[PDB]
Amino acid sequence: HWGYGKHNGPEHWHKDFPIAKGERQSPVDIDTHTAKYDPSLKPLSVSYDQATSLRILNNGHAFNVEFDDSQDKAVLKGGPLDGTYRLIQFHFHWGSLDGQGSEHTVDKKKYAAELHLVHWNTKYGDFGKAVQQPDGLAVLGIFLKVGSAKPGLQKVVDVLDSIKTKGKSADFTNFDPRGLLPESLDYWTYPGSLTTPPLLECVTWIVLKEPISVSSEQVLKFRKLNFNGEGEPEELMVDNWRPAQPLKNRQIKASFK
Ligand SMILES: NS(=O)(=O)c1ccc(NCc2ccco2)c([N+](=O)[O-])c1
Ligand code: NA
Ligand SMILES: [Zn+2]
Repeated sequence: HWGYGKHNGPEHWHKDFPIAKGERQSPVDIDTHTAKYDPSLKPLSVSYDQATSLRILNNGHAFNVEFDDSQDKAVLKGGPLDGTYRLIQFHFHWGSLDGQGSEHTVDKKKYAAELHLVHWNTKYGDFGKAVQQPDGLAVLGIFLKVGSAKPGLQKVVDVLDSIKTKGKSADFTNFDPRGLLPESLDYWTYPGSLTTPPLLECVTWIVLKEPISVSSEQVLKFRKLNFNGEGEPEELMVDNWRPAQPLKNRQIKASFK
Protein backbone atom coordinates (compact mmCIF):
# COMPACT_ATOMS: atom_id res chain seq x y z
CA HIS A 1 0.00 0.00 0.00
CA TRP A 2 1.03 3.56 -0.53
CA GLY A 3 3.26 5.53 1.80
CA TYR A 4 6.28 7.83 1.76
CA GLY A 5 9.19 5.37 1.51
CA LYS A 6 11.48 4.52 -1.38
CA HIS A 7 9.35 1.58 -2.51
CA ASN A 8 5.86 3.02 -1.96
CA GLY A 9 6.25 6.81 -1.99
CA PRO A 10 5.19 9.62 -4.32
CA GLU A 11 7.09 8.30 -7.37
CA HIS A 12 5.09 5.07 -7.21
CA TRP A 13 1.60 6.43 -6.57
CA HIS A 14 0.69 6.77 -10.26
CA LYS A 15 0.57 2.98 -10.74
CA ASP A 16 -2.51 2.55 -8.51
CA PHE A 17 -3.69 6.18 -8.86
CA PRO A 18 -3.05 7.32 -12.45
CA ILE A 19 -4.54 10.75 -11.67
CA ALA A 20 -1.18 11.36 -9.98
CA LYS A 21 -0.11 12.56 -13.46
CA GLY A 22 -3.29 14.59 -13.96
CA GLU A 23 -3.91 18.17 -14.98
CA ARG A 24 -4.50 19.75 -11.56
CA GLN A 25 -2.27 17.97 -9.05
CA SER A 26 -1.05 19.39 -5.75
CA PRO A 27 1.10 20.64 -4.16
CA VAL A 28 2.81 23.22 -6.38
CA ASP A 29 5.56 25.78 -6.09
CA ILE A 30 4.14 29.27 -5.62
CA ASP A 31 6.25 31.63 -7.75
CA THR A 32 5.50 34.84 -5.88
CA HIS A 33 6.55 37.24 -8.65
CA THR A 34 4.13 35.70 -11.15
CA ALA A 35 1.14 35.13 -8.83
CA LYS A 36 -1.08 38.01 -9.90
CA TYR A 37 -3.10 40.07 -7.44
CA ASP A 38 -6.80 39.56 -8.10
CA PRO A 39 -8.81 42.50 -6.72
CA SER A 40 -12.04 40.50 -7.11
CA LEU A 41 -10.92 37.97 -4.49
CA LYS A 42 -12.71 38.50 -1.21
CA PRO A 43 -11.36 38.35 2.33
CA LEU A 44 -11.35 34.84 3.73
CA SER A 45 -14.16 34.21 6.23
CA VAL A 46 -12.91 31.66 8.77
CA SER A 47 -15.70 30.98 11.29
CA TYR A 48 -14.39 28.50 13.85
CA ASP A 49 -16.00 29.84 17.06
CA GLN A 50 -18.39 26.86 17.21
CA ALA A 51 -15.97 24.14 16.11
CA THR A 52 -16.39 20.79 17.89
CA SER A 53 -13.29 18.65 17.78
CA LEU A 54 -13.83 15.02 18.66
CA ARG A 55 -10.79 12.80 18.29
CA ILE A 56 -7.19 12.56 17.13
CA LEU A 57 -6.10 9.58 15.00
CA ASN A 58 -2.73 8.26 13.82
CA ASN A 59 -3.71 6.91 10.38
CA GLY A 60 -0.26 5.60 9.48
CA HIS A 61 0.53 8.63 7.30
CA ALA A 62 -0.09 11.62 9.61
CA PHE A 63 -2.38 12.41 12.53
CA ASN A 64 -5.86 13.80 11.94
CA VAL A 65 -7.80 15.98 14.36
CA GLU A 66 -11.41 15.24 13.51
CA PHE A 67 -14.42 17.51 13.90
CA ASP A 68 -18.17 17.05 14.20
CA ASP A 69 -19.22 17.99 10.64
CA SER A 70 -22.93 17.12 11.03
CA GLN A 71 -23.81 20.86 11.14
CA ASP A 72 -22.35 24.18 9.96
CA LYS A 73 -20.30 24.67 13.15
CA ALA A 74 -16.85 25.45 11.73
CA VAL A 75 -17.02 26.85 8.20
CA LEU A 76 -14.86 28.53 5.57
CA LYS A 77 -16.39 30.89 3.03
CA GLY A 78 -15.48 33.94 1.02
CA GLY A 79 -12.11 34.33 -0.61
CA PRO A 80 -12.26 32.45 -3.91
CA LEU A 81 -15.13 30.26 -2.73
CA ASP A 82 -18.79 30.12 -3.69
CA GLY A 83 -21.00 28.98 -0.84
CA THR A 84 -20.03 27.30 2.41
CA TYR A 85 -17.41 24.68 3.25
CA ARG A 86 -17.52 22.74 6.51
CA LEU A 87 -14.41 21.78 8.48
CA ILE A 88 -13.98 18.00 8.74
CA GLN A 89 -10.37 17.52 9.91
CA PHE A 90 -6.91 19.00 10.07
CA HIS A 91 -3.51 17.39 9.83
CA PHE A 92 0.11 18.29 9.11
CA HIS A 93 2.98 17.27 6.84
CA TRP A 94 6.51 17.63 8.17
CA GLY A 95 10.14 16.76 7.63
CA SER A 96 12.97 14.86 9.25
CA LEU A 97 14.83 18.19 9.68
CA ASP A 98 13.70 21.81 9.69
CA GLY A 99 14.76 22.49 6.07
CA GLN A 100 11.99 20.38 4.54
CA GLY A 101 8.48 19.22 5.35
CA SER A 102 6.06 21.52 3.57
CA GLU A 103 4.17 20.40 0.49
CA HIS A 104 3.69 23.78 -1.13
CA THR A 105 6.84 25.81 -1.60
CA VAL A 106 7.26 29.58 -2.00
CA ASP A 107 9.87 30.54 -4.60
CA LYS A 108 11.24 27.02 -4.03
CA LYS A 109 11.52 27.56 -0.25
CA LYS A 110 10.45 24.55 1.81
CA TYR A 111 9.05 25.23 5.26
CA ALA A 112 9.49 22.87 8.21
CA ALA A 113 5.85 21.74 8.06
CA GLU A 114 2.45 22.55 6.61
CA LEU A 115 -0.97 22.48 8.27
CA HIS A 116 -4.02 21.51 6.19
CA LEU A 117 -7.53 22.39 7.41
CA VAL A 118 -9.86 20.35 5.19
CA HIS A 119 -13.39 21.52 4.37
CA TRP A 120 -16.15 20.13 2.14
CA ASN A 121 -18.75 22.01 0.12
CA THR A 122 -22.10 21.69 1.84
CA LYS A 123 -24.01 21.86 -1.45
CA TYR A 124 -23.01 18.19 -1.97
CA GLY A 125 -24.40 16.98 1.35
CA ASP A 126 -21.53 14.71 2.53
CA PHE A 127 -17.75 14.51 2.15
CA GLY A 128 -18.01 11.37 0.01
CA LYS A 129 -20.21 13.13 -2.53
CA ALA A 130 -18.08 16.28 -2.38
CA VAL A 131 -14.99 14.32 -3.52
CA GLN A 132 -16.84 13.46 -6.72
CA GLN A 133 -16.92 17.17 -7.65
CA PRO A 134 -14.31 19.60 -9.01
CA ASP A 135 -15.36 22.19 -6.39
CA GLY A 136 -16.01 19.70 -3.60
CA LEU A 137 -13.24 20.67 -1.17
CA ALA A 138 -11.39 23.71 0.13
CA VAL A 139 -8.12 23.19 1.97
CA LEU A 140 -6.61 26.03 4.00
CA GLY A 141 -2.84 25.55 4.05
CA ILE A 142 -0.60 27.21 6.64
CA PHE A 143 3.18 27.01 6.70
CA LEU A 144 5.13 26.30 9.88
CA LYS A 145 8.61 27.67 10.56
CA VAL A 146 10.70 26.87 13.62
CA GLY A 147 11.17 29.69 16.13
CA SER A 148 8.97 30.64 19.07
CA ALA A 149 6.45 28.11 20.32
CA LYS A 150 2.84 28.22 19.13
CA PRO A 151 0.76 28.12 22.34
CA GLY A 152 -2.36 26.86 20.57
CA LEU A 153 -0.45 23.86 19.24
CA GLN A 154 0.76 22.53 22.59
CA LYS A 155 -2.43 20.57 23.37
CA VAL A 156 -1.86 18.67 20.10
CA VAL A 157 1.81 18.06 20.89
CA ASP A 158 1.02 16.73 24.34
CA VAL A 159 -1.46 14.08 23.15
CA LEU A 160 0.90 12.58 20.56
CA ASP A 161 2.51 10.17 23.05
CA SER A 162 -0.88 8.44 23.30
CA ILE A 163 -1.27 7.88 19.52
CA LYS A 164 2.28 6.83 18.69
CA THR A 165 1.42 4.08 16.21
CA LYS A 166 -0.88 3.54 13.26
CA GLY A 167 -4.49 2.94 14.22
CA LYS A 168 -4.33 4.52 17.67
CA SER A 169 -6.76 7.31 18.52
CA ALA A 170 -7.56 9.44 21.55
CA ASP A 171 -10.37 11.70 22.68
CA PHE A 172 -9.61 15.24 21.59
CA THR A 173 -12.61 17.37 22.47
CA ASN A 174 -12.69 21.12 22.99
CA PHE A 175 -9.69 21.96 20.81
CA ASP A 176 -9.92 25.44 19.27
CA PRO A 177 -8.36 25.57 15.77
CA ARG A 178 -8.34 29.39 15.91
CA GLY A 179 -5.13 28.98 17.90
CA LEU A 180 -3.33 27.63 14.83
CA LEU A 181 -3.87 30.63 12.58
CA PRO A 182 -1.40 33.44 11.86
CA GLU A 183 -2.37 37.11 12.21
CA SER A 184 -2.90 37.81 8.51
CA LEU A 185 -5.32 35.98 6.24
CA ASP A 186 -3.56 37.12 3.06
CA TYR A 187 -3.46 34.12 0.70
CA TRP A 188 -2.68 32.56 -2.63
CA THR A 189 -5.25 30.34 -4.34
CA TYR A 190 -5.32 27.85 -7.19
CA PRO A 191 -7.30 24.74 -8.25
CA GLY A 192 -5.69 21.43 -7.28
CA SER A 193 -6.00 18.05 -5.68
CA LEU A 194 -5.63 15.99 -2.57
CA THR A 195 -1.90 15.53 -1.92
CA THR A 196 -2.18 11.87 -0.89
CA PRO A 197 -3.90 8.97 -2.63
CA PRO A 198 -6.53 8.95 -4.02
CA LEU A 199 -5.18 12.33 -5.29
CA LEU A 200 -8.68 13.47 -6.30
CA GLU A 201 -8.94 16.75 -8.19
CA CYS A 202 -11.53 18.39 -6.01
CA VAL A 203 -9.68 21.10 -4.10
CA THR A 204 -9.69 24.87 -4.11
CA TRP A 205 -6.37 25.50 -2.36
CA ILE A 206 -6.06 28.58 -0.14
CA VAL A 207 -2.46 28.92 1.09
CA LEU A 208 -1.77 31.64 3.66
CA LYS A 209 1.22 33.90 3.08
CA GLU A 210 2.10 34.29 6.77
CA PRO A 211 3.66 31.23 8.42
CA ILE A 212 3.05 30.34 12.01
CA SER A 213 6.04 29.83 14.27
CA VAL A 214 6.37 26.63 16.30
CA SER A 215 9.24 25.67 18.57
CA SER A 216 11.90 23.11 17.77
CA GLU A 217 10.57 21.02 20.67
CA GLN A 218 7.05 21.04 19.20
CA VAL A 219 8.13 19.77 15.78
CA LEU A 220 10.55 17.29 17.38
CA LYS A 221 7.53 15.65 19.02
CA PHE A 222 5.80 15.29 15.64
CA ARG A 223 8.92 13.39 14.51
CA LYS A 224 8.58 10.84 17.36
CA LEU A 225 5.34 9.47 15.92
CA ASN A 226 5.46 6.16 14.03
CA PHE A 227 4.19 5.15 10.59
CA ASN A 228 4.07 1.53 11.77
CA GLY A 229 1.54 -0.21 13.97
CA GLU A 230 2.11 -1.34 17.54
CA GLY A 231 4.49 -4.26 17.79
CA GLU A 232 6.07 -3.65 14.38
CA PRO A 233 9.58 -2.34 13.63
CA GLU A 234 9.78 1.37 14.37
CA GLU A 235 9.59 3.68 11.33
CA LEU A 236 9.60 7.30 12.44
CA MET A 237 6.79 9.38 10.95
CA VAL A 238 8.89 11.98 9.12
CA ASP A 239 8.98 13.30 5.55
CA ASN A 240 5.28 12.65 4.96
CA TRP A 241 5.11 15.28 2.20
CA ARG A 242 4.57 15.09 -1.55
CA PRO A 243 6.92 17.26 -3.64
CA ALA A 244 5.70 20.05 -5.88
CA GLN A 245 3.90 18.91 -9.04
CA PRO A 246 3.74 20.54 -12.48
CA LEU A 247 1.59 23.67 -12.59
CA LYS A 248 0.33 22.88 -16.11
CA ASN A 249 -2.52 25.14 -17.32
CA ARG A 250 -3.26 26.87 -14.03
CA GLN A 251 -2.78 30.47 -12.56
CA ILE A 252 -2.08 31.13 -8.90
CA LYS A 253 -3.87 34.25 -7.70
CA ALA A 254 -2.88 36.49 -4.79
CA SER A 255 -5.43 38.12 -2.47
CA PHE A 256 -3.04 40.92 -1.59
CA LYS A 257 -1.16 43.62 -3.44
N1 LIG B 1 -3.27 16.49 2.23
S1 LIG B 1 -4.74 16.89 1.80
O1 LIG B 1 -5.25 17.89 2.68
O2 LIG B 1 -4.77 17.17 0.38
C1 LIG B 1 -5.77 15.43 2.03
C2 LIG B 1 -5.39 14.25 1.41
C3 LIG B 1 -6.21 13.14 1.49
C4 LIG B 1 -7.43 13.15 2.19
N2 LIG B 1 -8.27 12.03 2.21
C5 LIG B 1 -8.05 10.83 1.43
C6 LIG B 1 -9.33 10.18 1.04
C7 LIG B 1 -9.88 8.99 1.30
C8 LIG B 1 -11.11 8.94 0.59
C9 LIG B 1 -11.23 10.09 -0.05
O3 LIG B 1 -10.14 10.89 0.20
C10 LIG B 1 -7.75 14.36 2.84
N3 LIG B 1 -8.94 14.46 3.70
O4 LIG B 1 -9.70 13.51 3.73
O5 LIG B 1 -9.10 15.47 4.37
C11 LIG B 1 -6.95 15.50 2.75
NA1 NA C 1 0.17 34.16 -12.98
ZN1 LIG D 1 -2.47 17.40 3.75
